[PDB]
Amino acid sequence: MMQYKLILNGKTLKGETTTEAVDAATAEKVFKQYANDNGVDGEWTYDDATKTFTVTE
Repeated sequence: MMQYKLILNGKTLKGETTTEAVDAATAEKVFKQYANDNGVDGEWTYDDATKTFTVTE
């Protein structure tokens, strides 16, 4: 049950993407760097209940 829709928080920036990783920790470095690559800094948010990762600025 790896997530399939990575939802980025953006006011005028919207999209989704999907990739594979070796494990959750390995995916963390990529996902956080991808938020940084968008000019988004903030705490990482996750809901196991829905299997989604959101960046709370």
